[PDB]
Amino acid sequence: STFFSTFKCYGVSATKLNDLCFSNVYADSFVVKGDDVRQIAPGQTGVIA
Amino acid sequence: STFFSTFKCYGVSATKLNDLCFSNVYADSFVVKGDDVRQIAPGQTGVIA
Repeated sequence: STFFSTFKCYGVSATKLNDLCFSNVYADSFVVKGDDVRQIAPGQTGVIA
Repeated sequence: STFFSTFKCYGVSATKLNDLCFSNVYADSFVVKGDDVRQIAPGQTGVIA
C-alpha cells in the first residue's frame, strides 16, 4: 500500500534492519512543502533547520 | 535528442568514459514508477530491490 519518495538511514545500513533489535525508539511527525524536505538532515541551514 | 533525469556511474569517473575501452558490456531494460527509481542502486532496500 504505502510508498515513500525519500528514505535515508544514517547510523546503520538499510539491508541490515531485519537482523537487529532497537532500543529507545521514538517517532516525530510534521508537514512541510516539497522544497523544504531537503533541509531534514544533519548539518543543514535554512528556515526549517 | 535524448535527455536523462538520472545518471550515476560507480566504478569509473564520468570524464574518463571517452578515453577507455570496455569489455563484457551488457544492458538491462525495464520500467518502474518515479518513486521507485531511487531503489536502483547498490545497498538499497524496498520492494523493487
